[PDB]
This record gives sequence, C-alpha cells and structure tokens, in this order.
Amino acid sequence: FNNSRSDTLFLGGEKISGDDIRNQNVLATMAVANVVKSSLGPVGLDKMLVDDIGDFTVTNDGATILSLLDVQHPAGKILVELAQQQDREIGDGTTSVVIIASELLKRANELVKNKIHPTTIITGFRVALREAIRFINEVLSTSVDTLGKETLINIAKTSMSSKIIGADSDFFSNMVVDALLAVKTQNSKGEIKYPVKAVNVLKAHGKSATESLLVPGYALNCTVASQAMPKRIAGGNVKIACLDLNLQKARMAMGVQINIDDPEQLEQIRKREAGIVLERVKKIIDAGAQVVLTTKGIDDLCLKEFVEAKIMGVRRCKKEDLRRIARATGATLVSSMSNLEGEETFESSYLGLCDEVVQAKFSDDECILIKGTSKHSSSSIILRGANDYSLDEMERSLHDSLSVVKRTLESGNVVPGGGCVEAALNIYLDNFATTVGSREQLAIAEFAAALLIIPKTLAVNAAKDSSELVAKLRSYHAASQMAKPEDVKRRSYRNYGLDLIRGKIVDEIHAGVLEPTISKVKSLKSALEACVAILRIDTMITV
Amino acid sequence: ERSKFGEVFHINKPEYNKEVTLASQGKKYEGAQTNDNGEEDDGGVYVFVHLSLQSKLQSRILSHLFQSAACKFREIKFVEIPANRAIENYPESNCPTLIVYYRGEVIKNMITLLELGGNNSKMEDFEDFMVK
Amino acid sequence: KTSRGEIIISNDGHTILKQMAILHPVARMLVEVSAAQDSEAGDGTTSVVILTGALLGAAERLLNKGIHPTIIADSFQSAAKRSVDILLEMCHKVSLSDREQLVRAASTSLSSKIVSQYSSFLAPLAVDSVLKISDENSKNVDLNDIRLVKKVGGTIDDTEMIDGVVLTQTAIKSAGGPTRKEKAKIGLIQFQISPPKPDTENNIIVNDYRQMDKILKEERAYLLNICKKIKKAKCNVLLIQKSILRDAVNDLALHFLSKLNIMVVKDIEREEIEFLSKGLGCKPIADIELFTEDRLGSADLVEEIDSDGSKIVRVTGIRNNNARPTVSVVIRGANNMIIDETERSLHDALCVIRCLVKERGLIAGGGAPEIEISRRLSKEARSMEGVQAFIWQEFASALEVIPTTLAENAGLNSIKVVTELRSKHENGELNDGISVRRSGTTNTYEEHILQPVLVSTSAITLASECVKSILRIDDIAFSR
Amino acid sequence: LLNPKAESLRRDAALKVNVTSAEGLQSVLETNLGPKGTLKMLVDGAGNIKLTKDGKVLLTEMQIQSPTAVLIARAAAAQDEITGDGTTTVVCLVGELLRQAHRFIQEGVHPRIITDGFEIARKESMKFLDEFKISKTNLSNDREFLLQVARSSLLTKVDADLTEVLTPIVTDAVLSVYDAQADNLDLHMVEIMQMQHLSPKDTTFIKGLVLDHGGRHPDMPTRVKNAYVL
Amino acid sequence: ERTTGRQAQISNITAAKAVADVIRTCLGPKAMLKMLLDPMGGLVLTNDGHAILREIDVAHPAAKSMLELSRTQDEEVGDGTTTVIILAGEILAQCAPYLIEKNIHPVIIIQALKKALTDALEVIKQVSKPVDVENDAAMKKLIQASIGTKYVIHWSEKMCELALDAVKTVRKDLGQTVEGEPNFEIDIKRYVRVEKIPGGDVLDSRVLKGVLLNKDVVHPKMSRHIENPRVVLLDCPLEYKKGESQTNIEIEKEEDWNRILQIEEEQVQLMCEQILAVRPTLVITEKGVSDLAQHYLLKGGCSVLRRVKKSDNNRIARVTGATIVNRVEDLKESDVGTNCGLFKVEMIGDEYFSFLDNCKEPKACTIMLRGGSKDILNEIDRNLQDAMAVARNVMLSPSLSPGGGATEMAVSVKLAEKAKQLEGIQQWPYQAVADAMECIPRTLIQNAGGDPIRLLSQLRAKHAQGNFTTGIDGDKGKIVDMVSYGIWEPEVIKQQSVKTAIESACLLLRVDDIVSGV
Repeated sequence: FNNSRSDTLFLGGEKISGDDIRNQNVLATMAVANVVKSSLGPVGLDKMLVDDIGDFTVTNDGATILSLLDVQHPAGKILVELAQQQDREIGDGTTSVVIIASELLKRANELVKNKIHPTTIITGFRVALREAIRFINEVLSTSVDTLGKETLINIAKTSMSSKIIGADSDFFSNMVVDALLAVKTQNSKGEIKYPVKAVNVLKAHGKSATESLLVPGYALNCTVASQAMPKRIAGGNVKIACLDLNLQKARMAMGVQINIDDPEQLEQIRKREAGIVLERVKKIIDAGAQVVLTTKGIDDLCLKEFVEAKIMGVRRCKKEDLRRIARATGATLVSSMSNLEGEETFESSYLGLCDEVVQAKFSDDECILIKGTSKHSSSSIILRGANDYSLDEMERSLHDSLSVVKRTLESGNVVPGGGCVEAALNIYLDNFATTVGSREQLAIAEFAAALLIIPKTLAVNAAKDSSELVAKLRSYHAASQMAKPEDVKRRSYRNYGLDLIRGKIVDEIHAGVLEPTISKVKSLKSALEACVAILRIDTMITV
Repeated sequence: ERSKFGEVFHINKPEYNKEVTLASQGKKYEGAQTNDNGEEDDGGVYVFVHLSLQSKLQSRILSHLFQSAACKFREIKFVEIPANRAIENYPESNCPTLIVYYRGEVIKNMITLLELGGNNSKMEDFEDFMVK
Repeated sequence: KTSRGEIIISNDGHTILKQMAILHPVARMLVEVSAAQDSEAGDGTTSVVILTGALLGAAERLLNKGIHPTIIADSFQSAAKRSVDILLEMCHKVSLSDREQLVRAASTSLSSKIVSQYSSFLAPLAVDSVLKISDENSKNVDLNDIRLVKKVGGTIDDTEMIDGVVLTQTAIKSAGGPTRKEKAKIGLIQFQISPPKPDTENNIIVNDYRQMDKILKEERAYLLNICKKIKKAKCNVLLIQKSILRDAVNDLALHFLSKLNIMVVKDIEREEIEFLSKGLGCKPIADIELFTEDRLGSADLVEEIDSDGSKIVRVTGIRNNNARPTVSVVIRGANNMIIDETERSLHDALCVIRCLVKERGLIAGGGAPEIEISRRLSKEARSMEGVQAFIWQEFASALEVIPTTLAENAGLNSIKVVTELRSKHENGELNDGISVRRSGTTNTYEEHILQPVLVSTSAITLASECVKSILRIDDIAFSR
Repeated sequence: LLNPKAESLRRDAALKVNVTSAEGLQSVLETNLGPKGTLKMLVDGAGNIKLTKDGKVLLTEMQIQSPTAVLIARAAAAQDEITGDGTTTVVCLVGELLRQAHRFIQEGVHPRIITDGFEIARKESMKFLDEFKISKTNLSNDREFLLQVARSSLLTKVDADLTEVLTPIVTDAVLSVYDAQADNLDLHMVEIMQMQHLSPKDTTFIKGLVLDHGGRHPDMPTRVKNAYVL
Repeated sequence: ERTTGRQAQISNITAAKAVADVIRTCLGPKAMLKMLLDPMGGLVLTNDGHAILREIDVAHPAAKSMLELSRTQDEEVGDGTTTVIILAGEILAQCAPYLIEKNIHPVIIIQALKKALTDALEVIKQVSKPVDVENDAAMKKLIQASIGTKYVIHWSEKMCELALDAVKTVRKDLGQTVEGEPNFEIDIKRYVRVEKIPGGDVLDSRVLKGVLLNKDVVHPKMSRHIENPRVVLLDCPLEYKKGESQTNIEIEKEEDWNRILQIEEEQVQLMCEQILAVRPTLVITEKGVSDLAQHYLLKGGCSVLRRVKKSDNNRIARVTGATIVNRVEDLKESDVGTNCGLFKVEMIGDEYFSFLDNCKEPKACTIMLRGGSKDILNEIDRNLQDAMAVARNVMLSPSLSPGGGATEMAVSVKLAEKAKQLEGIQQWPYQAVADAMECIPRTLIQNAGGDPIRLLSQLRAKHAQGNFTTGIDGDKGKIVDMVSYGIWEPEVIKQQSVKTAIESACLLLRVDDIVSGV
C-alpha cells in the first residue's frame, strides 16, 4: 500500500497507476457514500459536522452536508462537484445521485477485476442509461387522478401530519386540493402552470373546523373607508367597477401651493379640486356600478356621491386582485380615463357582474368578498376552530400544504417516487441485457443492479428488513412487466414503492410519493457521468 | 473617524517593533500639538498582538475572533505574528499569547488564552475583554 | 496535481508532459519531440512518444544481443528513411486549389468537436484563410501568422476573415473620437501622451499664482506639442500601449488629437503590438522624439466595425511591401464557451491545412499505414544481411505499437485486432484500420477517417531523431 | 469517560488525596506549634533568607503545590485578618479532623454523616466556650495581667530570652495608646522602627516619636531640656 | 475523520454518561462539593450545578450540546439545570444496551422515547396537586421556600410580597374561546428589571404598574405633574437640519451668522407645531433637543425629555401605547399615547423619578427596590429575580408536584405498568425510561448516606401499593410523606425537565456519525 518512491521514472513528484488508483477511488467513493447514506429519505438520520475550531452543526440535508463535508481526494471531489451541479440544476436528491455513483463505481471496479476493459464498462453503462431514459419516458404521466381521488389529499395530510391541523386534515386536505386544482390555467404562452400565489386564508371562530368554507370568488384585504356606505349592495345582481385612476382629491396644479385668505377664492379652489374627483366618480355612477374598487384610494369628499348613490367604495385595492376580478367578471381594470382628449370610464364597458358582494367581518383585518364571477375558478379558505391559536396554526399549516401541493401541480410531467423508478429500471435493464451480449451484457447488468442501492438504503433508514422489502418490490415489478405481452392484468400492477413508515409495499401514486421526471433523469445521467469521470482516471501524479 | 485599520495585519519579525511601536501616535487633528513637540496630547492606538501557533485549538478560535473584532472595531489595531517568529524559543506552554499595547507601552500580557473566557471562546468573551 | 495545489485532469499528451515536470534530462527529449510535433504537425503528440518508447525498447533488445548503439542508430535512421518513402508512396495526393478536398479534411477534423452541424461554415473559413496566404506550391507555410480574434456576442455563424489585420481594441468612445479615418497610416507607439513625468525624483514648486499659471500653460503646451508632432508625422491611427504609470491619452490630448483628425486606440497589450509589428509592417516608436513617418504604416481605411455589437477595429488595404496578408479571423459568439470552442476548432483545422500544405495528401487513419509499413519492411529486411537485417526486423516489429495501443485503448482484443489488420492488408492497401466508431477493424477510408501524411512522416522522423539522441548519450557529468 | 488535556479523581481517590495533602500540611506546621516549637528556614533564591515561626507568614511566603494544601492555607489565612493568631491551630485541627474522618470513612461512614457530627460538635464546643470563659475586670491596675498576656504571646515567637525585653515594651506601648477609658484602640498609634548594627537585646520603648534626620553642626547641643518645638 | 457502525453511538452515549456522572451528586440539600482545578494554581470548591456545568470543558460534541442545553434551560426555566442533564444521561445509558446488545434501530427508540415523554407528562399532570393562585397567603408560603435560608432571610416576609405583586402585575389571567389561553405571557427579563434606589428599607419597596423613567425635566420651567398625561415618541432631533448631501455655510458679514439661528428657529417651530398638533403632554426624543425646541414645546403646555435611550421607549410603548415616528413631519394624530396614568415625579431617597403607571394590564411593570446599602440592593435584586422566576413557574400552572423524588418514582411505576400492556418491540425503551426516572431518588438516597438499594426498594413498594406522595427526606434520609413535611416542586419545572431531557436524548440518538467539515 501507499505506492510511492519509485526507483525509476524520476519526475517532479510521486506517481501511481492502475489497480492502486482504482481501489483508492473506490474507497473514497465508499467513504462519501457512508456519509451520505443516512440522509436518504424522509426517515433518514441526522449527521454532525465538526470543523477544526470546535464548532459543529447537525442536519440531515444531503446538499448541506456535501457542501460542508471536507473531502480531500482527487477523485472524491468529483462527487462533491457532481452534487453541486445537481443542486444548481435540481436543488434536491444529491444524496441519491452520490449513492448511485458510488455503487456504479464499485460495480465497475468489480467488472475490471473480472477482465472487463473500462471503455467497455463505460459504453455499456451509457447504453443502459439511454435504455433507462427511454423506459422513464415510457412510464411518465401528467397531472391525472387528482380531482375526486386521494392523490394530493395524501400529500396535504403528510404535510399536515406535523401540525395541529392534522386532526381535521381529512377535510382541510380536500379544501386545499380543490382550491389549487380549480385554479389550473395556461399561465403565459401555454406554459401550463398554476398560479404562483393564490388561495387567500381567512380566520373565523364560528362552528368548528369541519365547517370551513371555500369562498367562490376573490377577497380584498382592506376596508370600505367611510361606514355610511352599505356593506352589501344589490344582493340579486351587483356590479363592480374597477378603476386604477386615483379618486383622491386632486391639486389645482402640481407645482402650485394654495395660500389664500379670501373665502371665495378658497371655495373656488376647493370646488375645482373636489370636482375633478367628483366627475371621475360620476363617470362610474352613471355606469350603474354598485361597488367601486380603487387601487390608489378614494378621498372622503368624493365618497359623498357614493353614499348618496348607495355605492360601496374600496380604497388601497391591489392591482393584481382587481385585474383578476375584472377579467373573471367580464370587465377589465381601467388603467386611466384619459382616453385621447376626453376623460371617461366607458360606462357599462368595464363593469363586471357578480352575484353578491359583501364586507365580511373576520378575525384581525376585515376583507370584502367578491362572489359570483362569470369565470374565476379561484377560492379562499376560511379557517374555523376552537380558538385563535388553533386558527393561526391551521393558517400556517394551510400555507405549507398549499406550497407543497402547488409545487406538485406545477410539475406537469411526473414519475412515481419511493423506489418505483429504480426497481422498474432494474427489471427492465435485466431483461434488456439478455438481448445484447457483445461484452456489454455484464456492464448493463451491473448498472441495473446498481439502482437497487436506493431502495435498499431507504429500507435500511426505515428500520426495516431491507432484503425482504427489496425482494418483494422486485417480485411486484417483475410480475407487472411479465404480463405486458399478454395485454391483460388483474393482480399485476406497477408503480409500487417502499412505505418507510409502515414498512410495506404500496402504490406510490395513491400514497403520495411522486417526483418530477427531470429530477430522476438528471440524477441518473449525472451519476453515470461522475462514475465515468472517476473511471477514466488511471494515473495520478502529485508534484 | 479616522477608520484607521479595519482588519488583522500579518507581522514579520523585522517589523514587530515598527508595527507595535507605532502604537505611540495619533494623527493630524486628533489632538493638541505644541511648541517643538508635534505629538498629540492624548494617548495612542490600542494594538492587540496575537502570538499564534496554527496547531493549537485556541489559536484557531482566536484567528476567527480577532478578525471578527477587526471588522467592527475599525479604530483598533489587530496584528498577528507566528509565535515562533516573535520570541526566540517561544514555549508552547504559554500558547496562544495576547499582548495589548497602548501609546507604545504594554497594558495586558494574557497567557494561555484558552482560560481567558470560555474554552470555546465567543465574541462575547473577547468584546468583554476589549472593554477592559 | 501541481505544486500550487491545482488539480489538472486531461488526456492531452502535451499538457500531461508539461505538467509532469520531468526532471531527468534525457526524458525531456520526449517533451522536445512533442513540442517539435506541435510546431510542425500540431497533432499526434502521443503517437510520437509511443513510437519513441517502442524504438527504445527495440534498441534495448538489440543491445541485449550485443549490438553497439551507433549501429543501432544508423540502422534505425535507414529504416526510418525507408518507412517514410513507403508512406509517401501510398499517400493520396490533394491540391490546395481544390477547395472541396480541404473543406472535407477540415470537416473531418472538426467532427471531433462539439460544434459539428456548423462545420459546413468553419471548414471553408479555415480553408480560405489558409489559402489566401499559401496559394499553391508554397512549400511550408506557418499558420502562426493567422490571428484568431474573439469577441463576445453573435453566434457560431458570425465570423469574418479580414484579409488585412484586425485589432482587438475599440476606438475612443468619448467625445472627439472619429471611430474611423480613410487614407490612414498606423504606427506602434510605446510611449504615452502626458505632461513631463521624469523617471527620477521630480516635483512642482509654486511660489506665486503666476508660477502656477505658467506651470499649467507649460503642461498644456507640452500635450499640444506632442499631439502636433504626432500629426506632423501623418500618423492618422494612434496605437498607445497600455500603461499604469502614465495616462495613455490625456483628455486634453484626446481633444487635441480629435482636432487634428487622428484616430486614437489605447489600452493595447504587448501581444497585440507584437502581432501588429508583422500585420501592419510598421515599426515601434520608442519616444515622441523618434516619432516620424518612416515608423508608420499605411492603409486605405481604418474603422471600427459594429454590425451586431462587434465593435472591432480593422485595417485594410495596407499596400506595404513589409506588410503581409496576415489574415486575422474574427470569432464571434454570445457565450465565452462558444468562442473558446470555435477558436480551438479553427486552430485544429488550421493545423490540418498546414499539414496538407507542407505535404499535400492524406493517409488512412486507425493505424493502417503503420501495419502496411511494418509488413513491407519485414518482407524487405529478409534480403538484408548482418546486423542491419536484425535491426530492421526489430523496427518493423516496433512499428506495430500504435495499432496495438489503439486496440487496447478501444477495449478490443489486442492480439486479434493486429491479426485482422494484417490479414485485411493482404488484399487492400491503406484502407482498413481501427475505428472507435465501429468498435473494431473497418474501412477507415470509407469511414472518412483520414489523417495528413505529414503527421505520420514527422512522427517517424522525430522518433528516429529522439532514439538516436538518447542512444548517443554514453555518460553524465555535472557542470557548474 | 474522560476528555483530553484533563485529569480527574474517581471513587474515593479525591478523599485520599485531600487527606494526604492535609496531613502533609499539618506535618509541615506541626513542629512550630507552642513555645517549644522550631523555626522554618525560607530561601527566596535571591540571597535573602527568612527564619520565621509565625504560621501566617510561613503560609503566605511558602509556595504550595498541592491544590488542597493551597485551599487549606488560604482558608486558615483568614485568622490573620480576624484575630491575628491561630493559623497553626487551624491547620492542626483540620489535619486531625480529616485523619479521623478518613479513618471512619474506611469503615463505611458516609462523609455527610461525619459533616453533620462535626456541625453538632461545633455547636456543643461553642456552648462549652461560652460556659468556660473568664470575664476580665476593667481595673486600670491590670498591668500584671497585660504583662502575663504579653509574655504568653512572646514566648511562642522568641527564644525566651528577648521575652523579658519585649513584654514590658509591648505592655507599655499598648497601654499608653489606650487609656483606662472606653474610647477606642488603634495600633496605628504605635510606630515600628528598625535599626542595624545593634544587639538584639537593645530593643527599647520610646514614649514619643523618633525623627530620622539629625543635626548637621558640631556646636548644636547634644541634649536639650524642656525644648520648644518649632 | 469518520465513524461507522455502533461506534459513533457508543461514543455519544459515553460522552453523555460522562457529562451526567459529574453532576449526579448535585441534587438535594445534601449535595456533595466538587473541586474545580484550573491549569494554574487556583481552584474552588463550589457546589453550584450551574457553575460546575459552566467551568467544565468537554471535547466531545455531544457533551458540548448537553452543556448548551443545560445553559439554555438555566434561563428558560428557573430550576432544573442539573436535573435535565442527569435524566437525559440516565435515559441514554438505559437505552444503550438495546441499541448495542439488542440491535434495535435508533428510530424505534426515538419513537418510544417520544411516547414515553407523552406518558410521563400525563402522569405528572395526574399526580400534581392544585394550589390557590388567587390567595396571597398560599403564594407567599410557597415562594418563601426559594427565599428563606438565604441572604434575604431577614426580609423574606416583604420579599415574598414584593415578588408576588410584581409577578401579578405582569401576570395576565385570561381565559376564553376566542383568543385562547395567553399562558399569562409572563416576561421577567425585559419588563420586570429591578430599579435600585439607595436608602430606605425593603418594606418600603413598591411595585409600579408601569415604567419608571429616571430622566428629569430638561428645563426647570416645566410641568412636573399631569393628571391627563399623553406620551408622544419621536426620533428625529429638534434642531438645525442640514441637507442630505454635503452642506456648506457661507457667511460674509459677522452679523449675518444669525441667519443659521433664524433657520433653526423656523424649522424647530414648525416641528414643534407638528408635534403639538396631536395634543401631547410629554415629548420624548431619542436624539438631542435644542433649547429653542424645549421653549416651543413648553409654550404648548407639555414636558420635554431629550436623549432618551431606545430601551425606555420600548417599554413606554408597552405601558403607554405611544407610537414612535422617525420623522416629525410624518407624525399622526393616532400616534399619541393616550390612556396614560400620571407624570408624577415624586422623589424617593434623593433620587429622581417619573412614574408612567396605570390601572391597565400592559404586561409590564417596574420594581422600586429600596435598601440600606448597595450590596443589600444587589443581593435583594438577585433574590427577587429568583423568587419571581419561581412564582412565574408556579402561576403558569396552578398546581405543584411532590418533591423528594416521589414524582419520578410514581412516573416510573406508571410507565412500567403501561408498558406491560403495549405488546410491542417498543416496550423495551419504555422500561428503560421508567428505570432511568429512578435516578433522582437514587441521588437523594446516596447524598443522604442511606442504603441505595433497600431504601429505593421500600420507596418503590410504597408507591406501587400506597400513595405517590412518599419521597426521600432531605435531613433524615428516610422514606416519608412529602405533603406532611412540606416538600414540593412546581409542576412546570418537572414537565419541562422531562420534556427537555427526553428530547435531548432523542436528538443525540439521531446523530450516528461525526465527520470533519467546514
């Protein structure tokens, strides 16, 4: 060991080559695999990192561990760079990539000891990667079986399992799933992406949690300014006028200050300043609007006309909310009334129709509910519970659940997780290798066997018998694939994974363990790239 | 102002008594000057001199604490000299050592600084020293 | 791993040899051989080293048989001459005036790079760039006179040759910058336009307001006089070398030059000045006192070209005897990687075209010429007598190292590949060889796997010279 | 169950070490107790040698390596700032108490039981001290008792020959400053001076003050009777 | 560098056990003394658990984490500094054989530890007894335990009353189904700091239902008593203001220098009018206030305080509700701090005062402490802090648990009984927790010099067959009834100790390797 001090080839430093380098690289990769093993899966165990000063940190985040892990080896740093690249591209799953790369390198070294040239191993692994990518593409699916089925409901329950809302998850998960599914839209240029921000959360103390309501419309986080205007106008049919132009008392001139002691001149100046906004308001009243939403606010003086006209004004409205309300109600937010040389709101042209608009009182800040739009597809969640503490906890839990469900939905091409992909690829590549030969069969078989590390590590981290779980998973996948030529399946199904909580084999699609196809594809491709890069090093010189 | 230093400076043995000796000064407009004597009436600069060995725990901890202080105490001078390049036969038994100078004179001689506050010294232990 | 802690991973023989820091004086002959191959051939630095090693092994075996090193060197020289003759006999000649053959060779060379679909433009670009200076029957042509100028922006398809010379710096973007000038003379300036700045101790002493005014007027007058001296020489393009001690062109100097209708380009590095010394055909000016017309060049027009953000100054129509058509190919690309890869690919294409120019024609790759030459030499050596026959047989056996190495590195059966090539060569000639694309022995000629004959010829010659030099060393002594 | 750069005593090792240190300190200060005790010789290394018998001075000047001995010496030193004597008595009592406590602990007696017994015995000893003391009279003619007290104090520190010289000196010096009245006693009223090139027995008492500086003229009177001080 | 297999778990468990064993003897009135030896010649015989855990250096990261946990608990809770470490170490030691000998995965142990934590909390709730948090006599009797036998034993009678009054002033007893239970939101560190007033006696100390300010009137011609006070807080100073960028003053004639004063007067008058627009009675400015500003504010009929630290305003906004506005021009009428009690500045002990109290519940107060000397004041301050921590622990839950290890023994017995019926692999860690709970009574028996085996067996038998109020007597060392002897500890301390120890044990068990990294 420690090959050095060569009697010949007097160079500027030590030099090694061959099996020694291969074994050293394998040992370094195994050392890194030992560090990253416990961080795989939600049931993984924390690891502690200690610096040279005396400080330390504890965390099970594979990316953080790899970033802070001190690796000093020419081949070891390849895995660190691989993990950093995966974090830049994917941002998660680096532990699985590192484990797969280590297993692949170990099996490649085993093949090399079996008189298999490294180039043949690399070619076989690349062929296996291409076949695995093809299989992954063949086993992809979009966002289906999400409405009316327990697919995202289990996701919400899992996210809510660590919060007080877990007790009423059976209903809150349905609420959030429906709210996020309804808001499906093409986004921009047919991107097919759900809204980034949606589903406002409100708090109430009435009834109980099971009575939580989904508002069929939008909600504005503001008040109605003066209390003289009705809080609910035209229940049978209420129209909304959305205007961006400010109704605040205008100035006689931007660069002129009013310093006048004559009552008549003061009255004239005030008349002009209030009359600008009064004309702006009249252009809305003449349109028959019952609720007016102003983004830049409304002054008290101009609210007199609305009060006399029984019109409810709203100040400090959000631009996005008003735009969405107008679009859903068939109207459009008016950016400005200064069309050409005139000043008007185009009466009846930018007024939306709603079934009911009412100022709803809730805990903390109040809001105005706009219900009955022509087409909005959005909703707001009203929280009910025993007390305010439970309401706030449920609000935070709803935020987390909405975030995770939105992340799941935005991925329009996903593949089942929890080891389904790894086992399916293992079976498919095992079948494929029996039809290639040409010195590539061994490499393909070893590559296929390598993917079995991920399910084994997950089972080990779950405190279960990994052998039995992995064998059952392989049997299920083999049974599912064997019936493919028969074009008939009654008890044979695919997409089975490993349940790390109950220690059983379950369908991950229904269970709620899915990951985007890009994540798995990039993970496998980068793991193979790192393994090949490590294998390509057969000479090391240290000057 | 003046925000004079802002960082820990490396010292070589030939300049030890230049960079430490230079505690004995102020600058223009920081004090009174008089007839045939341009020296400020006030005191000089607090200089914190760290005699370090890279192999020792406290030396590594202090390198962190000294630079962290330097980043806030802009007006205080912090310097570091490998202990083995400061004192002929520097003994490991005294390591690390902090000597505080002021106005060219010695103010503190803190020896085996691992006991100057917690073994895992925090900026709280060092800022409590720097205000004494 | 370097002494600085940097880790370098690469399969390039040149970089490996350079970073190996070979300490043995004789082993440095391999680095010298690689450098010579790069200067002449530009490729195959691994093949020359492998051939040198095989010849060294053959020489060791011959010495074990009782053969003196001098006879080994002489017989190796004779065998190398015969092998070069055989190789030249089988070469497929090409004509530099036939752009199609050069374009095909350039495309074949470029196919190994990431940029492949755009090779249809890169290949003719290099072909034309080389042909503009090599024409036909020009013997050896040095490609180092061709400059590759990279600029951020554009895409791969954006490129230009410029038959004259191209500068890498932009014109003055401040007020007064003409940005172009017709009927321009370009000179290389090593000094800077600034007030008196003695290299020794100096200072300005003022005892009155009048003295300060006089000093300011003197400085402005010195700047104006420098600008007027530059103008009087008829230097319409000013190339100021980059400097950090003196302002390249003072604002007042810039205004004076603008009033004098002088194009100003500053922030010029030493490499650009050295390149322009041949591209422009002019001479550097040590100081303003030596600034005259004889030190200036000529050009029909000098202007900054900005089509899609190129902003590159070019000189055309030099029409000077000293100046030569040093074609400066402009490389454009939005990303730095694009321009770097384009530069590397164009360098490889230029090396291939240079190999063709020095010795017209290509030979089949994959070790086919090595196998054929080895077989022919083995057959011929039977007619020789004495130590020469043994040395020729050993040389022929050693020649098969290259195909053996190619087979081993390709993951193929080492012994079987050599036998297959030998059997196939009994019917074909310089047609079948090792190809990584087919993972076996195939018709390299039909696979468009072709390499210049000059590469193999130079490899053989350098290996012979290196083995002769190594064998000729009989003692080592210290000298200080 | 340990950390680097540290050493700890487990089981009863700490008790044994403390007892050994206390016994060592007692043996160090055992020989200098009472008027029949001996004197200790201290060398500072600079050429100065001190021959001292007082426990407080010996403990303060002497360097102590055993941490338990250092603690015992520091605790006993409090006697100087409170009563001015008894340091040797404190050390001997601590040493013997620790000897007996260790002897009982070897038999299985828990240390807390011994501590409780010591506290009870301390309370009983305080009661005995209260019942056993003798009340001194306030008579101004108690000079004989003061002489006896001074002799008792001096015999412990002197060779029994200088006692005859120091006893009357100390008695008179203390009595003169504190008259036969309530008032108060302050030993700062008694000045201490040292003179060289004189016999040890020459020590005398001066009613008033002595000035360091003398005359610088041969014609000045050697003695002045009933002088007016300017 | 790297540790794999059971070795890392063994190392962590050994470090935890080493940390626990040091303080194992720090519990009970019979706690033994310890010797701390520095590398120099100095040493101490301190027996304080916090001091022992603070001055002890540990190299193993797990020991450092345990020490940090204990130090954090020393401030989070008033007691349990050593109990947490001892309990966690005992639990880890008991669980060690299962992880090493029984080959039990750490996840099972962690889950069982969490379930045992829940069960122990339930048992502690079951065994606790209620207390009268409304009757002052019961609170005084309970709090006298942490006040007597100390330097403040002489004034204990009034110390208990002062501490209880302060805690009640900061205590908010509210219960409803709308806002939930506030948990009394008791904060002693920030809004209960004791003000040391030289002179007087402890019996003269009073509790101020608000914030006490030591800033006197900035001008003698200023009101010193307002029956309808209103506080307004500002930051921007009331003086000459320069431009945002470089400002230069150019004056030609000497008499023209009064232009700067005129500009300052104009700006200060405008700012003072803006401040007075909100009908204030006291103006507090964090930055300096010019004399002209003081005069203008006095003209408006209000007091002025300048150069007031942010610490005073932070509590003023709590007890007066005044809103602080950085810029004077941005002051709003709603920022005025109405509902203020008084501005009385009555002097006590030749010291300046400014009372901002009221009959509200701002969850903030000030303690006006008096004493005959500075040392007495400092000692009383420390003892009052301790007593108020104890009172906060008691009042946060109107119940107490028996002391002397009775609670721990009862918890162990009930946990064993429940684990007997679980019928699962997790039963082993439950029994380990139940056995580890016996650490406290073992320590009490050992410190008392009794039989570590027979006494513990008798106590366990009494708990199993008798009541759970039996414990170890501090002085006699025998098994006696805690209620009869008045031995008790707050339930909050026990719950927090158990929860923290079990959570720390779980966290330590989670770590299965220590690797180098920066």
